[PDB]
Amino acid sequence: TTATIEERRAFHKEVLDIVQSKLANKNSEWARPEEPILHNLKSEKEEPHVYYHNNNFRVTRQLIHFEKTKIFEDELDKCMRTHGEAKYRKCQEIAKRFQASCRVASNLERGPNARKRDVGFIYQNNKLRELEKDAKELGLNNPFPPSSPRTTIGY
Amino acid sequence: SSRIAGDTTGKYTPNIFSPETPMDRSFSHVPKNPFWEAWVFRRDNIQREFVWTWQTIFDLATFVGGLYVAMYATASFCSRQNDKRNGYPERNYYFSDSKSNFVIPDEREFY
Amino acid sequence: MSLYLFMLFLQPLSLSFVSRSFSKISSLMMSFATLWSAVYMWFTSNGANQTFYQVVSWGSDWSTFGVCYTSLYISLLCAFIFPICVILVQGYRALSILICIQTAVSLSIVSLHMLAFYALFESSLLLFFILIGRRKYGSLSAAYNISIYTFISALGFLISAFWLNWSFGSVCALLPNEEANSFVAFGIFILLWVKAPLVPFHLWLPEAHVYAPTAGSVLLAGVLLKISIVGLHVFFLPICASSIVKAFPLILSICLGSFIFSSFSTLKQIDLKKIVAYSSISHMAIVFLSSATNSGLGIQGAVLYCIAHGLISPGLFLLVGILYKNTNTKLVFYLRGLSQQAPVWWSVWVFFMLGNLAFPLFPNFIAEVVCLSALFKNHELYAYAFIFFSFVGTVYSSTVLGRLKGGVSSQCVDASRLDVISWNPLVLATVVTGIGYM
Amino acid sequence: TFNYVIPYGGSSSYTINNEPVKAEEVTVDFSKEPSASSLKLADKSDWIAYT
Amino acid sequence: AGAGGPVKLSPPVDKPLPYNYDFWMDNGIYPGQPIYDGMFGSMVGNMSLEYMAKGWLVLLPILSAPFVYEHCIADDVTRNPFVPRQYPSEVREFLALFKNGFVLNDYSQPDYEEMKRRQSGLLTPIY
Amino acid sequence: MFLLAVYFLFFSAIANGFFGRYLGVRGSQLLGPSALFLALLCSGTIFYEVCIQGCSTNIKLFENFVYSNELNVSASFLYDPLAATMTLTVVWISCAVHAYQNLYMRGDGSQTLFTSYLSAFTGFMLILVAGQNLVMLFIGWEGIGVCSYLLIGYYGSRVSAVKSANKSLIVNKISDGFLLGSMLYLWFYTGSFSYCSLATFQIPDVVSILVLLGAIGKSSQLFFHVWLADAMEGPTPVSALIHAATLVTAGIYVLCKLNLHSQSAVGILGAATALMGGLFGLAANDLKRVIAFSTCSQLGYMMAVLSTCDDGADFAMGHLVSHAGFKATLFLSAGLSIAKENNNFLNRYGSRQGSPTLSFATTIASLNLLGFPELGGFYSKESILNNAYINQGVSIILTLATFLTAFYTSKVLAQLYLFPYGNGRQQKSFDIDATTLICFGLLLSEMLLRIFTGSSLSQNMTTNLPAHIKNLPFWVALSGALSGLATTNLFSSNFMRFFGNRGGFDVFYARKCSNVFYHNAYVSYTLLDRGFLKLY
Ligand SMILES: CCCCCCCCCCCCCCCCCC(=O)OC[C@H](COP(=O)([O-])OCC(O)COP(=O)([O-])OC[C@@H](COC(=O)CCCCCCCCCCCCCCCCC)OC(=O)CCCCCCCCCCCCCCCCC)OC(=O)CCCCCCCCCCCCCCCCC
Ligand SMILES: CCCCCCCCCCCCCCCCCC(=O)O[C@@H](COC(=O)CCCCCCCCCCCCCCC)COP(=O)(O)OCC[N+](C)(C)C
Ligand SMILES: CCCCCCCCCCCCCCCCCC(=O)O[C@@H](COC(=O)CCCCCCCCCCCCCCC)COP(=O)(O)OCC[N+](C)(C)C
Ligand SMILES: CCCCCCCCCCCCCCCCCCCC(=O)O[C@H](COC(=O)CCCCCCCCCCCCCC)COP(=O)(O)OCCN
Ligand SMILES: CCCCCCCCCCCCCCCCCCCC(=O)O[C@H](COC(=O)CCCCCCCCCCCCCC)COP(=O)(O)OCCN
Ligand SMILES: CCCCCCCCCCCCCCCCCCCC(=O)O[C@H](COC(=O)CCCCCCCCCCCCCC)COP(=O)(O)OCCN
Ligand SMILES: CCCCCCCCCCCCCCCCCCCC(=O)O[C@H](COC(=O)CCCCCCCCCCCCCC)COP(=O)(O)OCCN
Repeated sequence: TTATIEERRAFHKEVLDIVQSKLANKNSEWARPEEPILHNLKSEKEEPHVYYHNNNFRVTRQLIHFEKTKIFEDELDKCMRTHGEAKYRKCQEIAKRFQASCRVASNLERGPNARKRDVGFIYQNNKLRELEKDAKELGLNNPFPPSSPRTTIGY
Repeated sequence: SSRIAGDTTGKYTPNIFSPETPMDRSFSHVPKNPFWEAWVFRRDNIQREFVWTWQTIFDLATFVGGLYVAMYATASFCSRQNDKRNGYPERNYYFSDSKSNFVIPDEREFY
Repeated sequence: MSLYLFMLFLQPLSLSFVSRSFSKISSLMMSFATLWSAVYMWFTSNGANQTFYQVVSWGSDWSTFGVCYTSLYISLLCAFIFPICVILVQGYRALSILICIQTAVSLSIVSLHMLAFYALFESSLLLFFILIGRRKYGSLSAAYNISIYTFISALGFLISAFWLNWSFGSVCALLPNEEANSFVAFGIFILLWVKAPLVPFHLWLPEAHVYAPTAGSVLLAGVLLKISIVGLHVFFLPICASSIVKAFPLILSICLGSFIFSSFSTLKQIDLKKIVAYSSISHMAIVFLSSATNSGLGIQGAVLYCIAHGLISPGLFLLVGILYKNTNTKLVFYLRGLSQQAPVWWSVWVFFMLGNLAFPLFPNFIAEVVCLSALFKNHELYAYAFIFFSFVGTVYSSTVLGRLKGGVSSQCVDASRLDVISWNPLVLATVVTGIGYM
Repeated sequence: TFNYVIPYGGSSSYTINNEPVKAEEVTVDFSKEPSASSLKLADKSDWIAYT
Repeated sequence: AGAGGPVKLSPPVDKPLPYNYDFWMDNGIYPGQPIYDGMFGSMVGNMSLEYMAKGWLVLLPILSAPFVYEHCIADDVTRNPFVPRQYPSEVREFLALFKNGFVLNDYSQPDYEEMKRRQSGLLTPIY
Repeated sequence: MFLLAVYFLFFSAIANGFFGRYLGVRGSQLLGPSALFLALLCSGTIFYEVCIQGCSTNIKLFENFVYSNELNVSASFLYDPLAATMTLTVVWISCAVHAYQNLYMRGDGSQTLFTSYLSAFTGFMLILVAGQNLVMLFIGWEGIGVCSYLLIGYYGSRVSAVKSANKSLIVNKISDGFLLGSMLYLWFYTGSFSYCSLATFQIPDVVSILVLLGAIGKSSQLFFHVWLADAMEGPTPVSALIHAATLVTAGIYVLCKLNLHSQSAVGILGAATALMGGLFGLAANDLKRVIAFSTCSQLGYMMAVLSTCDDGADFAMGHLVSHAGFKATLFLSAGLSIAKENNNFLNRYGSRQGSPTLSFATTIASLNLLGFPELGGFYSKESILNNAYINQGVSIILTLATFLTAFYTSKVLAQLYLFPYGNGRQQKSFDIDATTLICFGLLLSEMLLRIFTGSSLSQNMTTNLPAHIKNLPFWVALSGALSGLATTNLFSSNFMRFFGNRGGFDVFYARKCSNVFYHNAYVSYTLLDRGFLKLY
């Protein structure tokens, strides 16, 4: 994928038009965008308007994710408190969903140096499954535990 | 031999000429000690007794350099593990000689 | 924003026209007005504007000022802590110097231009040379140390700013620029390395704090160290992220080494002010490392911990100043029986020392938790290293408290009405932040 | 970014490349290239000659 | 009388102080103490570190002898004369999941090898 | 209703320690015990509602206590069966200690501050026990740590008391650091701090080791037991609270609340701590020290039982609750003996006319410690010893610890009462008010109720053991008690000396660890910042 200077300047002109259309009507939610500005730029920093708008969209999304995770945690805690000793069987699904939400929130914007948050040990379990499959098929002896059905309340 | 300097009513005056010593803030100062003062001076001015000896070089290198080396080695190991964990290509670090240009993961790209 | 900047420019201006006898009263009223204007700036800052809450320009790129999350917290902290410094200082000369230093520092935080940032922060260079080197209670050595360290670091930052202004054509933060150059990154970094004390460039701080007046020490620890985090968030991470990621093993080595060596050095201290200064150096390392991780958890944690330090260190420096006024000594060996002799000073001292040790009901706990979580997000070993070595702070603090707590003393050295008035805002703010209103 | 929610800086695609565009239509260079003397002295091939 | 008892005051320093005088804790009462008792000066009971080490050398083998047998010499089959508690299949499968459980040592079970490998799990998180 | 208990204790703390000038010494002697009585009524209601009738309740005070990005924790209280049982025991012991302090601390200048610290200490213990998330537990853990620092070092003009407090603080810092690391591991890989979602079937060894290292601090296990013996510098009411419930129990509570422990480690560490503590208590000549070593031994038994079986957590908590009553009684009686005789040494005690209530309470507490059949201590200890038979190593060590426990306990009982008078012919007296009698009535009531109500559901469940193996703990206890009455010599002078020096853990720390710490500080400062890098 290569971007010619003609295409780059064309996109720049289109971006300016998008800014002009946004400027025409006042919006109190200008910095809480519901949709990103789609682009094929090598670096987002090239188009400043796209960079700022998309950053504001990403912040909005992350805030929403954090609140969704809090909601998921509240339903998991209520479910756990209602069932009693049947919590392990009945709250597997809610827990699975909560852990998925935690991963989505943490992983989306972890940062340049941060590792992926393995909520539920899904990645570790997957790695152990691959290692087992390889050892068994190649006749090797695995020095690691075999993959587990359940490693956490959900995942 | 003593008198109350402070006046709550606000009519405070310093009787500089009073025979009796005012009970001012100086009343509660702690008496210093000739030997403690010299200890304080020696402790602060400890650069004067510094001498470059093999024992000094050994101790400095072993604890300061040794800790710095251990810390760098641990950080490098953790970076290598994270790169393997994340699935990112070996990153071009400053002192690492890597024939790869990877530094910052692309947010759009799926690793 | 405009009201805050105007009040900031009025505070140095007011001194020129005062009666020379009303100076202290006018300065206090101006400081409170600046605090109220900062509250107004907070009120007029909508969270809906996610990137920058407010930006104002007065005709040039240099006069571009704006407030962000880091800027807002630091500016509110400076306005909150300045009245205490004002009341603690007496004399027109001292007031003039302090008010000029404060105006320069407060203008630096909100500046969005690197060259303007440099112009405003380094204006208060001679004033610190003169303040730390005052006739009877000052040391020329400390003044020379702080001045030379600041000049060399800021000159490197200036060279990097000049290259960025030449290459990109602008040095304003609001214009998105990225650089992969390592020389320019190092130039910007060296300022942060020196200003926020990091081993081995931390020697200037303890000397300055010990030989500075209590108002000066309070201002220095409270906000001058924080100016590094504003430069990092506003002038380093946006442009030189690639170099922070490239050098992360080295950054981590230097930050952890600073934390360890500073903690060990605090153990050999016999002066209360030096103990508080070395505690600050140790605390700065976590903030620096957390911000360098370039994660949401790290930037928020670093700013929060900075506020907690900017609320806990001024308290300890204020109590130390009060004790020194009462006794004319800072040697822990001479100070004994303070529990029995000063039950009210002792209670506040113990409370602030507990805050410095990051106990749960203090802001330091929440801040530390967030910073440690950010480190754990990077690597588990990174967090573990910092968590384990925290015991060294406990050993020195416990030894100091134990030496001060008991013994035989023949002098009643307790705080007056003025001293309690000066710490009450700091106590209330500490409590409020501790309960979670961060 | 100047926010506390997302990492600062940005990311550039490694796959996508931008074709180089000349700084100007015509390039006039006032910087002379290294002399043959400089290259001769810099040649470290034979240690004795270099020394 | 708990309160108001006589005390002896430590004499004021009258000679040049040693550089490492911070190792001594003196509150003004006569018996000052080291920062850590036993670091220097009189040792309690006149027992050196060498004496304590020789004692621990004599004691350690006798204390470790019970533990070494069962943990190392003994095996799952021979440790106890019975098998671990037997549970219904639904209960047993869930209980086997716990690494710190007691049902993983059931040799009679056809899943013994997997359970044993589960018990000797990972030292650190892989991710 | 559930919140009320914590409110009453924190109110009593604020009132006595901030408004003591108005309330007075008598005002603290009223507000303290009154608040503790009200908290006992609330704790009893909580115990009946949750434990007996299986009704757990969650009270969320406020949300978003910490809200940085994904990390979110709330101040919430979940009263589960473990929380109710511990709340009840803690409040009962604290109410007794508050009643005791009215007469014991009359001769102390700050009785208002002492009462304030005792009530804040009890409040932080109830926060730790009732927390629904790991952060609330940490808040309680640190609060008890700080209150212990402020209470052990209450006598500031004694260098020993300040050093004992510094020791406690440092050891507890190392432990809470390991706990913070474990909580970070658990938050990262499970997504939450709440115990409901915290559940993980398989945990990496690192988290288990970190959890154990964190727990061994408060529950003074081997290598971390140095602070407990030193904590004797503080006033007697402090020692009763810390040893019986507030501090030693927290580690066990943490291990039982989150079952991340490893069977191999807990069993060996526990059995070792039981034996070492009993041996250390054999050499000890201070009354208060012997009861501390006894606490260490019992903690060893509770830690060891977790390894034996699945019900080990229930057995441990049952022993913990049974132990708190008798151990508190032993400390309060020891304090009264010291106060009446002005002596701390076992050699100078002897038979002397006293109060029937105190002598009986001491005898019954000692019998519970010893293991006398048909007593609360007996059932809770036999439940452990009988179930530990499967682990051959743990069982042998625990039986030997039972022997040593019986020997020192019997020796102490003989020395305090049966032995002829050993103090001097001087006028000494401590008159006991009705408040002290109420305190001993409360302790005896707890001891009696424990027999009727029991400690664990599985307490009387059959352990399928031969009769000779089931009744051996009794024979070993009797043999030790008989040997202790005869005051016979068991070990050579070399070992008696070794045990008197507590194994030389502190001599090792001073000669090597402290010297290394201060050499690192010397290199860091004198050689470097103020040497190489300092201008002439
Ligand atoms: C229109 C309607 C009217 C409304 C009003 C609006 C008008 C607007 C502005 C008008 C206000 C009047 C301006 C004041 C002029 C004189 C001020 C002065 O002499 O200072 C001391 C003077 C105190 O006099 P004094 O106590 O009677 O004794 C002095 C004796 O003469 C000698 O005493 P000494 O020998 O013992 O010296 C001891 C010395 C100790 O020795 C030192 O420390 C020397 C250090 C060298 C300079 C300090 C370097 C750092 C200064 C940083 C600048 C401070 C602001 C920080 C903000 C950052 C800006 C980038 O300590 C001091 O002097 C004070 C210490 C701090 C003051 C330094 C700040 C002054 C900078 C330059 C002054 C302007 C002079 C211009 C001359 C004009 C014709 C000659 O005035 C003050 O009250 C404090 C300073 C007020 C500063 C405001 C001045 C603006 C300078 C900021 C630069 C920004 C550009 C200018 C634009 C301003 C707005 C357009
Ligand atoms: C010189 C001093 C002399 C005077 C002493 C003053 C005495 C102070 C009394 C101590 C106060 C104890 C109360 C602690 C709770 C703090 C109150 C609080 O924060 O108000 C909460 C409301 O919550 C409550 O009211 C809590 C109930 C308080 C009393 C309930 C039981 C009292 C027992 C104390 C145990 C509290 C344990 C909490 C540990 C964290 C605000 O509600 P939100 O809108 O959700 O605020 C947002 C949350 N956040 C702060 C994080 C931003
Ligand atoms: C969590 C929800 C509710 C929170 C309530 C907490 C309980 C009360 C907290 C009150 C304020 C907390 C800190 C008070 C200031 C710290 C100083 C202090 O506690 O004691 C002072 C003085 O005490 C006071 O004047 C104020 C104390 C009033 C209430 C204190 C209750 C215990 C403090 C709770 C610990 C704080 C928790 C922080 C970490 C979780 C010094 O005492 P000593 O060093 O022992 O010397 C006294 C003299 N003598 C030698 C004879 C012993
Ligand atoms: C003149 C100035 C200096 C002179 C004196 C210097 C003497 C110091 C020399 C030894 C210092 C400690 C040893 C660390 C470096 C050892 C060799 C470096 C090579 C290396 O990276 O090997 C790694 C060492 O293990 C590691 O990753 C680190 C293990 C040791 C760290 C923990 C030890 C102490 C812990 C204290 C806390 C410090 C760290 C806190 C985070 C493991 O090899 P690899 O698998 O990574 O392959 C990577 C390819 N070589
Ligand atoms: C292509 C070039 C090749 C390299 C060639 C290098 C040649 C030299 C380069 C050195 C440049 C550094 C400038 C600082 C010199 C050290 C300070 C002078 C020492 C001194 O005695 O100053 C006294 C007080 O200074 C103090 O108290 C300050 C203490 C020391 C200051 C620490 C320096 C700042 C940090 C150093 C590096 C930081 C980052 C580096 C990127 C004042 O003396 P006086 O007024 O009484 O005069 C009377 C005459 N004796
Ligand atoms: C020895 C440990 C290093 C100490 C530093 C520890 C932590 C500092 C990290 C700061 C973070 C950002 C700074 C970016 C790079 C600075 C140092 C990185 C390490 C380094 O030196 O890498 C070098 C490249 O950097 C460079 O080429 C530039 C080096 C810095 C220049 C020094 C002074 C510059 C001052 C200029 C003022 C402003 C100028 C603006 C025009 C060579 O590494 P390599 O890639 O060649 O690997 C070949 C090895 N086999
Ligand atoms: C049941 C679980 C186990 C609980 C505790 C078990 C501890 C067992 C470790 C001791 C057994 C092996 C000891 C090493 C062999 C040494 C034999 C003689 C010792 C000797 O000659 O030098 C000593 C070295 O100290 C030493 O011996 C220190 C080495 C100890 C290694 C660190 C282990 C932690 C020890 C904690 C408690 C042990 C207390 C007594 C060691 C005294 O040296 P010096 O001071 O006279 O030298 C002069 C100062 N220039």
